[PDB]
Amino acid sequence: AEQFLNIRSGAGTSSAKATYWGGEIREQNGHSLVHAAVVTEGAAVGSAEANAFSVLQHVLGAGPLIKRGSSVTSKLYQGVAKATTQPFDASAFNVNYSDSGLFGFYTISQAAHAGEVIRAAMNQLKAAAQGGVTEEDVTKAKNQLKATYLMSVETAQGLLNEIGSEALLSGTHTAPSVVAQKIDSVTSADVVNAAKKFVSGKKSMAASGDLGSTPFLDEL
Amino acid sequence: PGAEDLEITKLPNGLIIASLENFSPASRIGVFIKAGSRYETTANLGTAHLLRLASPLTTKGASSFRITRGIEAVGGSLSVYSTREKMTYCVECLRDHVDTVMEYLLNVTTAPEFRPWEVTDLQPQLKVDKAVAFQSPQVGVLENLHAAAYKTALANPLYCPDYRIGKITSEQLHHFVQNNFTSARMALVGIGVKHSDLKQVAEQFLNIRSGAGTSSAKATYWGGEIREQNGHSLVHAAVVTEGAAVGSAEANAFSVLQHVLGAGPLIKRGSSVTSKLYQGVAKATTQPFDASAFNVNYSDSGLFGFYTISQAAHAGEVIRAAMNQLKAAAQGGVTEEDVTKAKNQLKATYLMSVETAQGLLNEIGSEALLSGTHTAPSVVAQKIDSVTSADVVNAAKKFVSGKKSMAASGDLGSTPFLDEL
Amino acid sequence: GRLMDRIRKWYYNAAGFNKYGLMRDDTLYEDDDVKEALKRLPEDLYNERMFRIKRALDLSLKHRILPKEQWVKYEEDKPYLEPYLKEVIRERLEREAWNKK
Amino acid sequence: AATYAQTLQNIPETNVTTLDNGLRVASEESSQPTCTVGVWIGAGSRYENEKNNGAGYFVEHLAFKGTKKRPCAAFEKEVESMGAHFNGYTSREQTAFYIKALSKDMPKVVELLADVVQNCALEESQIEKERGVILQELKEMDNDMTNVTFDYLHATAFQGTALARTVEGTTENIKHLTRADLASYIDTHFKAPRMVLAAAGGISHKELVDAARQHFSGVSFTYKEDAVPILPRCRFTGSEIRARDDALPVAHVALAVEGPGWADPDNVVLHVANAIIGRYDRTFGGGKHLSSRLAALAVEHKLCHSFQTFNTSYSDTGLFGFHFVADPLSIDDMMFCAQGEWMRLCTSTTESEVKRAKNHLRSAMVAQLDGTTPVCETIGSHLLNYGRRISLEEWDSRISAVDARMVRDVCSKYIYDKCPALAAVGPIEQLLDYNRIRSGMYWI
Repeated sequence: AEQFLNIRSGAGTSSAKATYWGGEIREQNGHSLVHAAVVTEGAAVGSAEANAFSVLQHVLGAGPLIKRGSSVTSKLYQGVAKATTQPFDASAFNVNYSDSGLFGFYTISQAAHAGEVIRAAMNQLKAAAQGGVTEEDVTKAKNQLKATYLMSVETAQGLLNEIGSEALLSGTHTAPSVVAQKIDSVTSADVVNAAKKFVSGKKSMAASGDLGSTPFLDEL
Repeated sequence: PGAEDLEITKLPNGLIIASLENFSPASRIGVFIKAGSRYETTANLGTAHLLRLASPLTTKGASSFRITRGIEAVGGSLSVYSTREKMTYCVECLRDHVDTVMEYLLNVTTAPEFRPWEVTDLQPQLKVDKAVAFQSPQVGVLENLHAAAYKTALANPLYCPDYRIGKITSEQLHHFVQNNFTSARMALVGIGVKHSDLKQVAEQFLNIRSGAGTSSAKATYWGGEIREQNGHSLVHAAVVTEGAAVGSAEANAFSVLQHVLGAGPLIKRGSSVTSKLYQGVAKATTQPFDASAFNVNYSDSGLFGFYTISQAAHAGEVIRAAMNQLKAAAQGGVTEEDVTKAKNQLKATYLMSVETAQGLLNEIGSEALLSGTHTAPSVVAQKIDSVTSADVVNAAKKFVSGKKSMAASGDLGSTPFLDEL
Repeated sequence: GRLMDRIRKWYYNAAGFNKYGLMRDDTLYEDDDVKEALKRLPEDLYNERMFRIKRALDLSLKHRILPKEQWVKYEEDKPYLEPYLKEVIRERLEREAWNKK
Repeated sequence: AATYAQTLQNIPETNVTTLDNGLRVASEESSQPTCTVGVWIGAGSRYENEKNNGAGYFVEHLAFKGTKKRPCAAFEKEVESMGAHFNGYTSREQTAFYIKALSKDMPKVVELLADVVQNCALEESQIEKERGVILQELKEMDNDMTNVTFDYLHATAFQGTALARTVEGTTENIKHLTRADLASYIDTHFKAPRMVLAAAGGISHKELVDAARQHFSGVSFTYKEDAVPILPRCRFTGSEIRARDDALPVAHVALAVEGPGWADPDNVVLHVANAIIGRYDRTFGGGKHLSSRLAALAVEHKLCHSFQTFNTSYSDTGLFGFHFVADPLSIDDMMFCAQGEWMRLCTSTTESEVKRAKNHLRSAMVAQLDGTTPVCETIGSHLLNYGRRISLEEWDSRISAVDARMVRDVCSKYIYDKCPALAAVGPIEQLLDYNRIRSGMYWI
């Protein structure tokens, strides 16, 4: 590193502060499958308010753990299942950026049952923004997150990526037990609150498929 | 000699006929219909567009061949013009060749065969006809505008979307024709002919009869903004709001607020002083540009606002300036005279619009279709000047108050977002 | 007459292209008209005619035929192309005559 | 009901009366409430010399930036506020400034026209602005292949003469023309004997002819003032100019022979001929069934994006040819088929073709009188060029006179074995050799 690297010192260009628009882009393309993503400002990288969503994420359900299985530990999935009839998928979307972040759900559904799916996906986010979170749901999620995190580092790629990201956006390596203490130290409230920040904030949606029966952000 | 009338019979089935002899050495017949992208569904998008190009395909009576060689044999023409809600199949020709050029007009609009192959061979053409059109950015922002300003019917593009090129069926066509080209939605206008004949024709031959078929879905209003970053040194912007409807009482108000803000230069390479919008924007920017009053009147809705072509850098100052100049007019910033000057420019423009055999036939038509009557030229005059200095200032308000929906395409880098105006 | 209506069935069996599973229209020499015609056939009818021929060719190369059971029967033979072919010819005769005018 | 035969007569005749200063007044009175009137000056780039090339255009630009009797703001304001449309132009042999207004303002309009031609302000400050403006238009027009092509056509067709000049002029001339030359140009060319006040719409020849008398003042003393100067003839030269840029998307090719000039009756036949070959572009719906053979092949072989026949006429000369736009790799077949058709004209035209060509030309001529402006344009030009006005009834006779045999003899006369002028722009590598093209000028 030392006796070899040359482009030197400085911060050079400074990324422009990320503003928030809150608009909705729609793409009519004919696909039998409508994809939709309705989100709102999430938490920034580092923001203690992040450990909250990460959990609210796993509480709403984020990415099946049983091959070809239904996710019961997934409220979002489970709720949407009651609402629609035909095949689909819906999950908790979470992005953590330097000075910002995104959070919400994402639904793949048949073009016809897009309305009922995205709607159901919503109520199921509001119903959770209103103490609809068991002290246990927070308990189950807290593990799934600790688990997922840990398995992510079995991959030489995953490990190197962890060690890296930190040494870059910080300059330190947060021990594995510290991140644990940080994750479970999330109140049943923090979660329900995160859920609120969603229902309250200005949403910005994005959908691409035969949007014919898909709803507009101002209809949710 | 030569001069008088404009008959307008209204046959059994609800079909209309609007004749006017003006002894021009040439006739110009046309079939106006209530059709268009407005009746399209996610399911058959673009089917309207194609139908427009499909005019020359074989009909039950005339072959793709005879239709062209036939109309050409007599120095005649044939074309289809259409909005999102109206379609017009008109043909021109010397007087003595009306009956001849008619056979095809009749055939093309009532008796199409839409043969699979002919159709399939044609379809790739949408790829082209559409590419020549999009050459003018002017048409790019307008397609997207209607999209962001609506949720249906009118929000539908005038040019078949890309994915649907080649996926339209001979069915989709027929059905679209069976459902929308029905006697009560059609009018057989026509200049340079005697009403008696145009009538005789319409009767014994027009066999598609009565109906209303598909009903256009009520046009909701979205109020969204679509932006297209494309690198162009020129940014086009159109910020509008719900406007007036066809014939709306409120209508003419905007038409005038339009001419008060300025709408389309009258002096070659000249500055428009009688154009507040132009003049105001001129003070705000430095480099070349253009800005005007945008006005659309649709069956159950309408659009209204400004449109600005400016350099990418001076896009901010241009669109902003274009705004204040709309607000400052929404607040009694309209002289009793500005209303006076506009009232004329509108009367003038209207009148000159009908010197063109195409323009006249389009006037006589539009009425005989969305009404069934011909509003005398002095009636429309009395209607236009009977617009108060207030009506205008109010229209201006409805804009500043309503929910806007913008549409811009160019190097939008320095262009502002609807929520920044 | 109902006479050569006995003859045709004969000649039909005489020619014996059914022994290959070919329809009558499958054997037409592909002149210009026939060519346009085939281009108008519906995707399916065309693929069916395609396989039918490729089958007959593989037979001719092998020097065999279809077992009696599979032979096309005089009255079950589908004249799928003739309708189109007649049109192609009509259109042409039209154009042809018109260009002399 | 009333036939074409008659509608051609019930058309109001065109009144023409000259004034003591040479100026001519003419008009076709109609029922129309609205109308158009303007002055069609017999001045152009042809009249410009090599040092003042472009004045007539620099002038066309200052004609609306105010007069002496009323500066810019006022002038513009005054026009807009009455809903009148003031426009105009300037070609090689013809400039024109006309106004579109309500038949009412007819006389206040004439005053305006007059004030523009006779008293153009020519504000020293407005000139420095129109300079950068023209310079801009030159750079924008430089990207319009069709133009860059016809100018190049002329540039070589009439090489070494006046007609070989662009209407906009050189870059140096734009950068240096003086308040003087501009002034001079106007005083030298915008004169009554060389002007025509044409009116079309709901107007009374009388009222009109009077307004002229009133504002088209100033009487000529010497004889040199009422002398319509004859122009030194422009020599045609079979040659070619090839502007190659393989970086352009499509190529442009324009080929032509020398034309007779306004006067010659043949121009009629020539047009009938051009109607037989017609024109085409990728959006013609007739496609492969179009009557024009060249358009047909153009479709059958995808020869060109578009093509057009043209019969540009001039006082004492003209250009007769065609222009097509095509992909780099079909230039050759296209030109080949095109020339072929020309040869097909001098040798085997059928009555069938002419019969149709005539009907197209008839509808074509009628189509040029679809409004007050177009009718006014025809009057303004007819007088100026033909020495009076030619009614649609007259034309139609001259057109019904043409038969195949006539077309062949006329085309042979002007096309067969002539050495043409050629202008090629773009990725023109495939089109080649003047020699080869020259040999395409003969044998069926």
